[PDB]
Amino acid sequence: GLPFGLMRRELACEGYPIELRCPGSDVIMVENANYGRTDDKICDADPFQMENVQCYLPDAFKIMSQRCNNRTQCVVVAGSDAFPDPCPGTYKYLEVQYDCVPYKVE
Ligand SMILES: *[C@@H]1O[C@H](CO)[C@@H](O)[C@H](O)[C@H]1NC(C)=O
Ligand SMILES: C[C@@H]1O[C@@H](O)[C@H](O)[C@H](O)[C@H]1O
Repeated sequence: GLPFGLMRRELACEGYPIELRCPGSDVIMVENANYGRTDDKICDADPFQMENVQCYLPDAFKIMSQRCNNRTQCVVVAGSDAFPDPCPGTYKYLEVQYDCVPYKVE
């Protein structure tokens, strides 16, 4: 298990495509995800866009959930029309935590 061997997670800088992939024949199951900015050390951008570390967008979860739920892999633009606009002027990001489960029982 090269990774943490438990719960997968990806993060991407606003405006770029993000890609999720589940091992074997498992499928991605979005648990939690957000679009915005809650840290200033992620996606190194201009200081002015990195100043506000308080931006949340709950609905971002529904978007990724619908796009990656029950799928082995999914690609989405961490911005553009694919994500609303909660804090315009800040360099956001998209964080998604998910797990991979069998497409069937056991
Ligand atoms: C995923 O598949 C399971 C199969 O039982 C289903 O219950 C669930 O609603 C599906 N979710 C989505 C988003 O398709
Ligand atoms: C800093 C950047 O500014 C605009 O492009 C948008 O508001 C975008 O969501 C934000 O991340």
